Amino acid sequence: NGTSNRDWWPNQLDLSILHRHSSLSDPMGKDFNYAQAFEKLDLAAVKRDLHALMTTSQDWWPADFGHYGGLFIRMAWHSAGTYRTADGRGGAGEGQQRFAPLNSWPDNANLDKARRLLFPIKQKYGRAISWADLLILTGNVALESMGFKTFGFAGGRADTWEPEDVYWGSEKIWLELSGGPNSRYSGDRQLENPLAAVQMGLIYVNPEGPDGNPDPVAAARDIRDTFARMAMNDEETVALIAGGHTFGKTHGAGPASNVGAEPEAAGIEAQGLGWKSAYRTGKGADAITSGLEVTWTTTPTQWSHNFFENLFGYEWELTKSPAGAHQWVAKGADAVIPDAFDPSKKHRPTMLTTDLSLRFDPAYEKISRRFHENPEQFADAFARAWFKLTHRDMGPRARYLGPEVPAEVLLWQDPIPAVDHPLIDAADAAELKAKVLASGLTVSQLVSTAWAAASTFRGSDKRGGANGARIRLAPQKDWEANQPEQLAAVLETLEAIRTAFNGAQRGGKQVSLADLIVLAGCAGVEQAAKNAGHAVTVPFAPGRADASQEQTDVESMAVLEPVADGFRNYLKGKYRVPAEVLLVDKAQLLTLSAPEMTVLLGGLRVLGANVGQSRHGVFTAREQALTNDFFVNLLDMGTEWKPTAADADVFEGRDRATGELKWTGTRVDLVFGSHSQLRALAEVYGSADAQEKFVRDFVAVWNKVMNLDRFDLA
Amino acid sequence: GTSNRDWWPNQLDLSILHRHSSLSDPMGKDFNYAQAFEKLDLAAVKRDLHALMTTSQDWWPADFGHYGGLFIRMAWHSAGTYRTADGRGGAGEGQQRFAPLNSWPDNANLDKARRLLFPIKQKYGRAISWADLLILTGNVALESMGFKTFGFAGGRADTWEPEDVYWGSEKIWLELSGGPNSRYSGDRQLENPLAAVQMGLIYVNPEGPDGNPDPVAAARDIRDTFARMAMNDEETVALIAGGHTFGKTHGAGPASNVGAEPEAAGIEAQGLGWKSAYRTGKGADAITSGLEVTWTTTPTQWSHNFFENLFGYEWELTKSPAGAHQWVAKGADAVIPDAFDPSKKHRPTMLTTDLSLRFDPAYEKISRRFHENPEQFADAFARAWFKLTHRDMGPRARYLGPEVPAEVLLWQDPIPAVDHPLIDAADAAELKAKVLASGLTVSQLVSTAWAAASTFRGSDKRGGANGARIRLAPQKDWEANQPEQLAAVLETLEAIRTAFNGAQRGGKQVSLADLIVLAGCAGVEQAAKNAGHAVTVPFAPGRADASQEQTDVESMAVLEPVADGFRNYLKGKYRVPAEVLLVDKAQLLTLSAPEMTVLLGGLRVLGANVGQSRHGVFTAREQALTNDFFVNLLDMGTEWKPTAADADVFEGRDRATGELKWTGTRVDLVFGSHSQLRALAEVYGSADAQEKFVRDFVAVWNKVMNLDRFDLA
Ligand code: HEM
Ligand code: HEM
Ligand SMILES: NNC(=O)c1ccncc1
Ligand SMILES: [Cl-]
Ligand SMILES: [Cl-]
Ligand code: NA
Ligand code: NA
Repeated sequence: NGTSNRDWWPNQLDLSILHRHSSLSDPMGKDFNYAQAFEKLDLAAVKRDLHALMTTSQDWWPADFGHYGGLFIRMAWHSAGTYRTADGRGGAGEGQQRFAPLNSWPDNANLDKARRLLFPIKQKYGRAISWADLLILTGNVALESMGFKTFGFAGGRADTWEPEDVYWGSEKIWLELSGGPNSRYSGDRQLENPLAAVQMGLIYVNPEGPDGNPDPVAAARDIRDTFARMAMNDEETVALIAGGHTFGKTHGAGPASNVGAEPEAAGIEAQGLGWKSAYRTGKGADAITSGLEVTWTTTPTQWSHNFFENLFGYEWELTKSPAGAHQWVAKGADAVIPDAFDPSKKHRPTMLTTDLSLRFDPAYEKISRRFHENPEQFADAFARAWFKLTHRDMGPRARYLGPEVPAEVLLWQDPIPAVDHPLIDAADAAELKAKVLASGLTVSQLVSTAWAAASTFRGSDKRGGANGARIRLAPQKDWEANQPEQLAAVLETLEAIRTAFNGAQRGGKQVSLADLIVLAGCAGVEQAAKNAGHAVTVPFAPGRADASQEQTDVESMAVLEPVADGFRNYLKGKYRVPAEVLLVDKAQLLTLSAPEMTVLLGGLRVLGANVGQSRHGVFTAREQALTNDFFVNLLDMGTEWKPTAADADVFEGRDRATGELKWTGTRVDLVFGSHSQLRALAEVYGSADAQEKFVRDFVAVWNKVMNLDRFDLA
Repeated sequence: GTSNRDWWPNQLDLSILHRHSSLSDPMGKDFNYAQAFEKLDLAAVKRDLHALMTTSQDWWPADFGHYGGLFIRMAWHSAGTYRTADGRGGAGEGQQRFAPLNSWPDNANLDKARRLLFPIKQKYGRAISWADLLILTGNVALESMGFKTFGFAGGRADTWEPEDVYWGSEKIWLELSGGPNSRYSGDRQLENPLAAVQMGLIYVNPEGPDGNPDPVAAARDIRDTFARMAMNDEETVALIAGGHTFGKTHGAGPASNVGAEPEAAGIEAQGLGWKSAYRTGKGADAITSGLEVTWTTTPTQWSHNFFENLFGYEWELTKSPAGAHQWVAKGADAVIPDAFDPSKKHRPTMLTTDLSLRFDPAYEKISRRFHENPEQFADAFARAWFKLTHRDMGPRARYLGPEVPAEVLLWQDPIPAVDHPLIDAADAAELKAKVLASGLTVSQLVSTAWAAASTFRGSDKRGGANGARIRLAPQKDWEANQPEQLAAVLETLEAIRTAFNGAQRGGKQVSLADLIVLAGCAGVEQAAKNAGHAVTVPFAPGRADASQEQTDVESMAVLEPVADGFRNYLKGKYRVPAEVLLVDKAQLLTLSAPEMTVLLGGLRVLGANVGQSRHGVFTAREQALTNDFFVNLLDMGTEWKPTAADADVFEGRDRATGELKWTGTRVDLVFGSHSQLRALAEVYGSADAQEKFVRDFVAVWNKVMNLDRFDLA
């Protein structure tokens, strides 16, 4: 009820997304290092306790079949299942299921119970196992307990301490069907990027069918699209759904109107739980979670091949659960499926609409039949897919901790070869920077190429960055933002330098192209500082390696293309989201604060890093010199700015007294003179005492970006 | 995009505790603004500001060729958002340059005033904060026009994001009272903590209450709002008449000409707003308030013409060119200069709220005294201007520069100078042992030191343990302080003090303020020992004891804790939920969410609750410093339900037997409910956390004890 700045100005940009996750909200000390904690955990001990928990039923949420394994597999699947390849946001890697909004999503109903069941284990091991690792490890132990051998497990997901700022959609009603005022669909059922779910508060798709219509073929279209938006192909998708639905059951014993407030809405006495139900005992046999009432197999607590036997072995009739939801029952079947609580009851086989998709979509049916005929193929596929699902956002294999990490390198990990030769030392770095500057490559070309290589990193899923030298490979070499023709010329010169240096060495010392691109960028920044009269050495850390084309999945790389990069004043097309919002989004992915974003952008503009050598925001008469000119000129009140008649998103800056044109700029350039918080930062850097501070802060942020993916040095 | 606040609009907001991280600050971690300021050539800055006064810019031409009135309004408004209820607002953080205050309707065209000052800010850089520059500029404006100010102190460090302040619940700018989110109830009772009559005003409406042009009624709103800003009748009259000696209002055409406020304006406006389509949009055509008044015959020179005109004319109700109600002198000649045309003159004019100074009977007495004795007027105005502009700066030890007034003012809650050697580490150890041998308990010691130190609030830097004001009126008799228990503790400590000071040589002595804090430190050490942990709690001497004569009792009243969740105390029944009031108190204390959480769970097991209430005392070893609050709060074997007698008190029963185990309030149980607070509770309730909990508790306790220690900056 107190009115806030977001109430008064709801379309203004939000910078607090860049300053979340401060050391203020973190209870652990500054020096806490979770990897080091984890590495001394007795992982086998934790696994024993998790095995014991499986069948330790608690009366406040009694275990179906006497075994929590299905509930825990669903919990871990949902932890990972929020992931979107568009921006890398979501996934299991930050344990965000325990914070709002995900703790209270309708699709996460009763997973508050699942997490609560794990607190005694959490408490016993304390800081040595994060919630984020614990949720995945529990799902793995559930599978092992029920007879499925997993492909492996890595720890190293540090806990976080507040909610992430993620765009989950614009709907203001949970579960709203398509076509409303804030619809996430347009056109021929085109889901808006970056979303990867069909309704607000769902993980991927609606189990009754698209917008509730129980058509398995149409549902399969939604399955395919959302799963692809979560990095899964058809084979992985079938394996995951059929694999998962080998276990456990759904819950829909009575009408959904019996279920009360989600956790964030519940009373303080609920002590963090939600969805309290007035139906009968509210739990156990009477539980209501989705509103469906399906049990897939004849042994829901044991790995089996019964899913596909049932799917293909019966014909299916449409029916309704006790809550009124659409679901399917096997025609003419006997009552062969066990009841979760009463040994004297058995049930006919049942399926969701979206399970039927696996049989009635023609591409899925071929895979399903293969898995039915070849169950060893199904098991192997499901094990690989479960590992990928649960590790997709963990980043390079260098982050993976503990004794159960799979040795097999997987293409989806964007793998980087091991380095098996001496690295360049400081004298060698100095020799190579001189050679780069004697080649004729310009500051603009050197800065632009390193920026292009390093700025693909995003902290949301720890993909991208300059390691691997993938800028030389498809598809990065051909991205428009990367200036393919310019890039090719710089890479040819750098590869000739490299060849010359490597051919002159002894021992096995060599420099990778990945390291040379970054070092060359560093030489450009040093040259730019010299051009401005400043003596600056830029730090450089060797050790990057070059990945091959065959180690580079081109379709998976596509999502890393910068379609909006304000740091290079680039926008690939016209978007509904304003460019300055896209700039803050990119800064968040790069892990930048607002001051770092500000310094970086103003430096890049005067170094010539704009795509196409655009003059928009180039507020200097000494381009390729590292100065604070961007800020001093942007803040000059002798210039008046107006949008152009040709293009409302480009602005002309004229002398206020004469009308003479002095500059042009975009929304990304001018926001720094408009937003009250951004302008306060620009004033610091545009003050007469600030040139050396600007240069030193620029070098620090430049080095930060160059090192974002260097978990080999963590 | 839909946010958590959208889905759950009533859920508690912890992000207010985590502002001002080193993430959002452009200056290095090691920047110290006092060190930069102390080397500023303040005289040179003032010479540049003096020259700016009469250097008109054509994008916002100077009225009368002089920006001094604009800048005095700018500085008044920077200071004028201050509220004594919570200390929030004021000029001390330079928040006029951030949302929402940069876009309040009462701050219209002060974007232009701040813009005029950027060349000077640019020249001097980090050596002068925006916060200090806005105030300095108002002083130089006054001095340039012939008024002697009382002084100036630097030291307001800049901030880098908006403050989270409750300004009201209205959703429309300037909404008149009586709407669905009215800030008035009863017989025109303004809701605490608010200190303005309408959302987006500084104090009152210049046309009269809700627009009704009755000076007598307006005076009641003036008196109420200004008292809520720490000003009495003399100060109020001096300030309004002082201010309105200078400059003019702006209302040349209809207000529908004036476009979006700065936070709403297009990107091309480059941080300015209120662009006007009326004629030239500026200068002679300017529209700010919509009133068109010029008070004196010399708007660029200090005078006593405000009161000569107020009392020398009778007044007629009239309307400005924008349609606002205002007053014009009956029968008068055209003696007031025009701001741009030297061939035009105007009749004297006044606002409804100016006329309050004559038609309220108490104001009229003061106004007539100042009219007859303009030297009294000048002195009252200079003192009130200093107070206004420094009220949120904190102890005088924060005051920087060569123009600091030597006079000590009662409103500063002054602390006497220390003129003797301080106790050393071995002395402190001796005194801690003497305190523990006296028979004072852990609960008594912790509760007394908490009581003394936790009056601090970082909003205006008032309060804290320095001064030993806990022994004086009114603190000694506040209910939350447990007056009879407190008196017993204080008598025991004063006997220890007397014994130790009587045994010394060389003039060494310990103040009661330091011994209160040290005794609390001994209690926390003892509690740790009771748990099996040997720890030393840090302690820094150098507090002094203030006298009763040096303590304004009425000004102290706003520091009374009516809600202190750290002592499970709520003085009465409020509309705002107790958990929200806990977060508000944590923000005032400058605590993060982790610090709040540790501190509360420790206080509960040390016996710090008012009245020895058992609510939240989730331990069987009270007075031992353990993490038992968290381990017991998180025990899923306990089921919690509100009591039938009181919905805000909960019983914790064994889930299997029904046996009563504990009771708690909303402040206790929020740590088990709120998803971010429960995550913190889980860290401190884990089996590996004993050592960490003790360490973190001692660190936040020491932070609280030192909040007012600017003598150690
Ligand atoms: C098209 C994709 C999917 C849909 C629409 C879907 C739908 C559902 C629904 C409606 C439930 C019932 C929740 C309740 O009422 O308790 C559920 C349960 C479950 N799902 Fe899925 N699912 C999908 C994919 C997955 C995947 C990929 C996994 C894991 C690999 C998985 C594993 C499980 C398990 C184990 C259960 C049983 C939970 C219990 O025993 O408590 N599902 N699924
Ligand atoms: C009851 C309290 C007060 C009310 C209702 C009030 C009202 C106003 C209004 C409506 C304006 C015209 C804004 C514009 O259209 O440009 C203004 C101007 C001004 N006020 Fe006040 N005021 C109050 C107190 C003060 C105080 C305490 C001071 C300072 C000590 C101050 C100093 C000024 C000055 C110098 C101007 C002239 C600005 C210029 O020349 O641009 N006022 N006042
Ligand atoms: N929403 N979460 C992210 O965007 C992110 C998380 C961690 N580092 C960079 C970005
Ligand atoms: Cl996320
Ligand atoms: Cl404030
Ligand atoms: Na992610
Ligand atoms: Na304040």
